[PDB]
Amino acid sequence: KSLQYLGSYIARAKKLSRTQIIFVASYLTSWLNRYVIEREEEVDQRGGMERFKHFYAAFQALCYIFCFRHNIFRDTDGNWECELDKFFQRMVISKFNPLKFCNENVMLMFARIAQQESVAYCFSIIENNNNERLRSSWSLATRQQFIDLQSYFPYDPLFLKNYKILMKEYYIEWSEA
Amino acid sequence: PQNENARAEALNLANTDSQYLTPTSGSPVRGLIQDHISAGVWLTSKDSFFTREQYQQYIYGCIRPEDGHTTRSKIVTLPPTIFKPYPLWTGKQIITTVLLNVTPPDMPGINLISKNKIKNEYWGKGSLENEVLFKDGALLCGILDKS
Amino acid sequence: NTLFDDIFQVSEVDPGRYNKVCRIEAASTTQDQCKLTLDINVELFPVAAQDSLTVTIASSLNSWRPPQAGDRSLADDYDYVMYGTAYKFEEVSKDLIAVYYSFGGLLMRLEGNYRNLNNLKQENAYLLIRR
Amino acid sequence: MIVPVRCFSCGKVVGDKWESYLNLLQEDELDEGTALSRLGLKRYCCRRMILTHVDLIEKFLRYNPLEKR
Amino acid sequence: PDREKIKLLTQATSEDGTSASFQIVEEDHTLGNALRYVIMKNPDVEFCGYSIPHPSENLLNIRIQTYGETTAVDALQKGLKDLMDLCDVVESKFTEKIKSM
Amino acid sequence: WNVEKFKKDFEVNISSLDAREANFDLINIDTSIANAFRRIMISEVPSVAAEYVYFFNNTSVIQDEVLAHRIGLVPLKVDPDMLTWVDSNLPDDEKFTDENTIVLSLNVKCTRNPDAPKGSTDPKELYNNAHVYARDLKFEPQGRQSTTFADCPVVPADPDILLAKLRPGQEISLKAHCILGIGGDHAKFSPVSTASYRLLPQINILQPIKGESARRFQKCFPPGVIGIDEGSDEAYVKDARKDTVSREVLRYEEFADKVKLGRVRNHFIFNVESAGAMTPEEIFFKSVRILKNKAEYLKNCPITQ
Ligand SMILES: [Zn+2]
Repeated sequence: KSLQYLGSYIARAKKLSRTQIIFVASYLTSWLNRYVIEREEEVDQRGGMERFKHFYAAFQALCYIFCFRHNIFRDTDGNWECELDKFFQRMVISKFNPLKFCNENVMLMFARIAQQESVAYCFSIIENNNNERLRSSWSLATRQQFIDLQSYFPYDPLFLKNYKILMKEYYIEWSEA
Repeated sequence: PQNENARAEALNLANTDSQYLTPTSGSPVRGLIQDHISAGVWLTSKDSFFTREQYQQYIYGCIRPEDGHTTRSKIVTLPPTIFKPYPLWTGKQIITTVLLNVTPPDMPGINLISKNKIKNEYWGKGSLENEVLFKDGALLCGILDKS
Repeated sequence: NTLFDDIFQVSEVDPGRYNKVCRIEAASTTQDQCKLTLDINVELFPVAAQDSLTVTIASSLNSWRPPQAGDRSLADDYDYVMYGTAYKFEEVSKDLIAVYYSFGGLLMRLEGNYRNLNNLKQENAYLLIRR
Repeated sequence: MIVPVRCFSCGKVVGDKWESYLNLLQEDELDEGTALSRLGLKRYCCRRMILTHVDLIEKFLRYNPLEKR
Repeated sequence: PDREKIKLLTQATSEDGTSASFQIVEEDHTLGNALRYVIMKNPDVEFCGYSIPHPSENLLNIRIQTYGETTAVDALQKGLKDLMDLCDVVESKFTEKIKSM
Repeated sequence: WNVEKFKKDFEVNISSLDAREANFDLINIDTSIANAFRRIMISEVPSVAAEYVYFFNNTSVIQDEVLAHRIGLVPLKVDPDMLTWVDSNLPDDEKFTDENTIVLSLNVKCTRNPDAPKGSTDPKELYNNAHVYARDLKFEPQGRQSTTFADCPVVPADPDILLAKLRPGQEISLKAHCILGIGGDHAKFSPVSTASYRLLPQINILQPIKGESARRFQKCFPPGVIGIDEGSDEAYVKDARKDTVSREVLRYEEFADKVKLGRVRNHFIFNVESAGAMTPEEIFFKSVRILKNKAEYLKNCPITQ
């Protein structure tokens, strides 16, 4: 839930400074790079992909953050803060296969944007994923709450007339990003 | 019952499962009746043979391996009694197979020398079908009965 | 490898109260002291009195699965083959011994001289019969 | 009460067969099993339906609250 | 799609997938018996049977174990396909005989 | 085994086909599949029957629900292909359409007859409209149906079914909605006055039987089953197909030794009677198709873990 809050917040909160954002990206890629380095070995071992809920959760948040704020992560040179080009690909091809277990609509939007930015190419991994589907296992008794939890974004737009107007100064609508 | 103490008691003290023997004399109160006895005399008869297809089907229809008795997560079967001219299993093998799939694997099969209600004379000359023999968990001789 | 064979001649074929199984009593033609009792699915292998059956017990054939492309084994040499367990041995006299087999309930009792039945152990075994 | 429409077991329509069955016994003076056959009732399922029907309704009908006896 | 029709019973399916149990909703003996007949003709199948837990829950349990050439899910598919093809053969044969009659 | 090996060996024999009943053999098919067709024909081949009955008045001696029930048992001569299925998740207004439903009405009042031949027992001459028949269900076409069903009005398959009886002053007034359904749901939807099979007789004689035994032996089976040959004087089987398998032979001691009674074992003799809506052959075709779709619908469903 926090990770959803975290990702939604960074994306939406207009008054955030470039560096506070890079701060959150730098925390997430850092925490993520460690997870894959210390844990990838546990996947072909006994258990399910649920053992790694928390991994996907964080990777979602980071992907989500990239959707709304990718234009910021290019420094003066045109290089990527946090080596996002090199970093995303590594996770996408990892054994966790984030693309399969995270929210479907975000993973899709990240694909679109990431591909556009020469940052990562996920679209073949997606193809492979829903092909294997028609023909990496997780119960579904508990797999749904997760899909549920990953669908909720606490700072998706408001629908209260006044509050909305009041928030405008503090909000980034998707159209803006 | 409406609280966990009462739950625990109904599942561990007053539950059916323990109460196999009566406290009066310490003898069984639960068993099968009617159709099931008649069926047993027939299924465990020497005249009873089953093809691979039938044998496997009787096994799965009664084991319910998708239960708490994951003694294995794969059903075990015996080799057939008659190999040639045609693969056939006997009824007594269905019993051995049943026990084999529901008794603990880290534990030797039951050993029992008993008798049933039907005298040998009823089967014919030289019969020993009144004698019930279990060796290492296998029914090697005799039919199964109300007894 | 093979543990025992002999040619037996059938004395009696009793259908008892069954109609697929018969109890066979038969004596060896080679040993005066070797005799046999055997339940047989006679629907698959009919037997009449005075028939002569060759009877082999073997420990293996050179786990079970339906015959495939080009499988060859000792079973090929015979008409009727059963798999079972030895479950009892007994002293009959100073000279002779009897072993008891069960083939899923079809019972065999083989009596003979203790040297003639030396190879028989209390294990599993195949039974092979041909006419 | 009144003829059943279908035979309980067969599913076969039987309700068109009561009035004729009576006329067979009455007019043509047949026995019951011959008449049942002539109406096409082959299975004992179906023969039973007409053979043993009791037209109890004809009793109920004699009490009609809507006419001056 | 429809995801509620057939499911894997992961507590009786092995790691290598050469052995598996499936629970199919809304099916009794009709399909169950026919499907095991077909599946057992597949030479790589080592074991197969179906069962009906209870007459009051519409459920059908199929078990498949293979000798290791194909997975259990493969055998289910070949069986299902084999069954479809088998019906075609019957429909066509019946048609011809009605025409020729 | 192999599907081609099956094709080469499978065979159909059609003994008698008629608008109401079929008698035919399926040869060299497995019992599991014959049984499937049989089950499907009885319980899964859709049919049209009255499902909802709307009473406005019934002052007959027969109670509403009972009257409704019998109307539901009346086999309607309607091609089920001419109708689509009702979706039972919509409200009543949206539920029933011109592709969904067929409407029948029934409207009888019984009056006393003045011109009754004095001293009469017959209710036809004593009362007007004493007896109500299925044929009295009037087909009221709705919307497009005036066109679609113009070439085939909706009529009960068995017009002379007795539905109700009345006496002077009593009236029945109802509309019925008739829809698609299957026998497994309720037997009123079953399209058969029964589909069943038997396995073919095999009477095989285990040694010659002649002379006075032949005549004796022959009389243990229906006329024509067992023949006595001229010459060898021995008995032989003419056609087992006429045998009823009474096992009468097995009673007489002298024969019980010399005869085995079996079947040509898969060999299935099917008998299919139609309730009146579709022909037998259509009902059997529809079942062979239904089985195939089950297999096809399943092959294409994704297996969820
Ligand atoms: Zn009937």
